[PDB]
Amino acid sequence: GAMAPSYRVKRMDIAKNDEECVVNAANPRGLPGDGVCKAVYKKWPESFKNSATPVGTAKTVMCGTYPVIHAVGPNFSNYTESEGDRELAAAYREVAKEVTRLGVNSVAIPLLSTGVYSGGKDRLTQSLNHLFTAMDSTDADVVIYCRDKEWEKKISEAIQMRT
Ligand SMILES: COCC(=O)Nc1ccc(O)cc1
Ligand SMILES: [Cl-]
Ligand SMILES: [Cl-]
Ligand SMILES: [Cl-]
Repeated sequence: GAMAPSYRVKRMDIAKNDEECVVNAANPRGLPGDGVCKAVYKKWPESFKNSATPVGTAKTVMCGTYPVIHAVGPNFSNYTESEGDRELAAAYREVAKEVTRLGVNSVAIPLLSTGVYSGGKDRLTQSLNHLFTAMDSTDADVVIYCRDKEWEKKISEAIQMRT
């Protein structure tokens, strides 16, 4: 575990992370995809061998010794708000199981279902609160990656508001 487990947020490409493992915002079919998934595919393409996994689950594939945790958030275009909310919470619980199993002291994590799986809605708070619900019982340092300047501010505020 980390001596004093923390949450941080950085606004940059998660492919450039400084953590012991990464969470991919994956699709269920293990395809290169778009956004974070495409960045992950470019950086760690070896980790897409048999990475397909259902919605609401996480599947870890090693790129060398570097773990890539493929977490499949729901596409809110396809799910009802109720069912999508349940699957989004479930994907994060599976990330927390994998982070724990791996014994890492840090993890880089994007906000699941906030980009092209958002169904055109702002899901920062929904996705971040499911992240916290799952990750709060873990002792890894968590570094959340985002690209938008206003999202960085809002994630940073949410982290600071609970310290
Ligand atoms: C069951 O754990 C498998 C594993 O490889 N874990 C791991 C631990 C630390 C690290 O920095 C990278 C990976
Ligand atoms: Cl960058
Ligand atoms: Cl997304
Ligand atoms: Cl963002």
